[PDB]
Amino acid sequence: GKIEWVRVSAVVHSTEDREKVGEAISTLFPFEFEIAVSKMEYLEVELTKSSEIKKFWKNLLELLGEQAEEILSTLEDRIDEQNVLHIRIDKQKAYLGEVSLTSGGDPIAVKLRLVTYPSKREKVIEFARELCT
Amino acid sequence: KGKIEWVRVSAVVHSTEDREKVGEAISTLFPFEFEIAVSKAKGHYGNPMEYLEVELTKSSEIKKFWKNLLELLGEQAEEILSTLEDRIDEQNVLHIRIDKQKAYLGEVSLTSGGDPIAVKLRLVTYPSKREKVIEFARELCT
Amino acid sequence: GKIEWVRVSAVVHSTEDREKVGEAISTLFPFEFEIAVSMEYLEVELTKSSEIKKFWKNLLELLGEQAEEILSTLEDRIDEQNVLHIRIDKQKAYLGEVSLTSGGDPIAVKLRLVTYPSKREKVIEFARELC
Amino acid sequence: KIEWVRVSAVVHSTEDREKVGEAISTLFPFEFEIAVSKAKGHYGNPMEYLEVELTKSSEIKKFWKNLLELLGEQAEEILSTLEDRIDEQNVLHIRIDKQKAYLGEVSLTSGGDPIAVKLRLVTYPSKREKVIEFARELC
Repeated sequence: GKIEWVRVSAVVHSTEDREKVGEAISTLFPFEFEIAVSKMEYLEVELTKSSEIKKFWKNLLELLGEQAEEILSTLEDRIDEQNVLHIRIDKQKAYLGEVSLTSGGDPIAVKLRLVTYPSKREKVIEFARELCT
Repeated sequence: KGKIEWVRVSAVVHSTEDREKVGEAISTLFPFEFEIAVSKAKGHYGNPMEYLEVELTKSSEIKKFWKNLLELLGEQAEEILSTLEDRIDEQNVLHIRIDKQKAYLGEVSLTSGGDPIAVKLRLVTYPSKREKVIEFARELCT
Repeated sequence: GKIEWVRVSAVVHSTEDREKVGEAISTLFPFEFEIAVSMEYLEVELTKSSEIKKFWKNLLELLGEQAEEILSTLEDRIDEQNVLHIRIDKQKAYLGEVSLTSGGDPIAVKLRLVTYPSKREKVIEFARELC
Repeated sequence: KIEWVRVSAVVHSTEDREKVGEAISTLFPFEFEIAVSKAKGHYGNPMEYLEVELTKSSEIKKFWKNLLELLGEQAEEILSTLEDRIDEQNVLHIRIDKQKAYLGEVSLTSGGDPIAVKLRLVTYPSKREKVIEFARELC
């Protein structure tokens, strides 16, 4: 299958500095991207060019390191009924340049749309196994 | 691509007005059963006002309702299309006001009049961009 | 100088309750009167000087301070056939208050003035009759 | 009381900043200053920002009264939506039609390029309904 798209987002609170929440986000990009600011506001990034998607991903696994193995263990609970694989990153650490997973409720959300032929949960789960490695 | 998070349909009832008569001009816009919240407050001047709002939050209704509205409105939907940029505010809400009177008589007509039936529709897209938004709204005019 | 007549008209849109419209018109009649039903219009006309006189009195009474505003603009309110115009808040009227309104849905109140002859000069003077 | 009043507007590459400023004039019954700057538009294009700030209740109150006056029966539309025009920073938003403003007329606008008119609403007991009701007061 393939990765239809990649969506990265985060939330900015009243006591939070937007530029800072965006700096935390730029930590997940090895190339230029664009952030969309909306209104408590949202910072939203998207990836459609397969090149960038493919390049973003390989880079994310590289920066995750050993944590890339913990995704695998959870692929089943991470992928939803719309075949979107969800990966929660630590906002604060990312700000500090570090890429790490988090179970917290205010993470930098990374979402990937998976497409298999056809979209069979057993296929998507496997495409992701191969993917996270 | 995107969705209409919600839909709000409202009108005002003046001292000389009949709630039931108005509630009817409201229903002209609906092809299915619906509720109607009723608030009260002092109008622009000091006159006691009555507010009537109908909000659709079930995708189901939203879409059937929007298909209908477009159905009824018909040939004016092209005007909605050429004037999109002046109907959608910076909060991504699409605004459509109908002639309250012609409505009472089951006729949907866009109006610039001072006392119409306001129809807002929140449109949401990813990313949330004026661009992605206007593109979506332009689609809604199926 | 006399008031030939006095007629008070109002309108009722599809969404309006014709009765509530009329209960707002009666706010200016200190006596019996009938409504001529012609959206639809509602009219009333006074021909007896008594009523025409009772109407004008009670009118300025209710307007109060506002009676001075009219007193300001006669040349304008007075039309060609020496007919004087007063439009008032239909909404406040229904509540029981007379207020001139620039609004676009008033309760029009006009009355023809008659001078001898109806010279636009002496007519305006008679119009300023206010006290 | 009303903390501050700020009237801003945007200028696109193909627009005349003089014309845009004139349209802002339509809103003032007294002399004012326009503070220029740079920005991005809804489509990400290089824009010029024009803002006017009022702090003196003198000018403030005079402004609001006039504004309300010019608006006329249109203020009924504001009141029926009062909640939305109010953000969590307690600012009252009244969005004015730029083009009509330029043609010297004051009207509301539902589009995405108005002449923004914001108001910092302050209630001694400072709450949601506190300001929301205070808004009504300005009628």
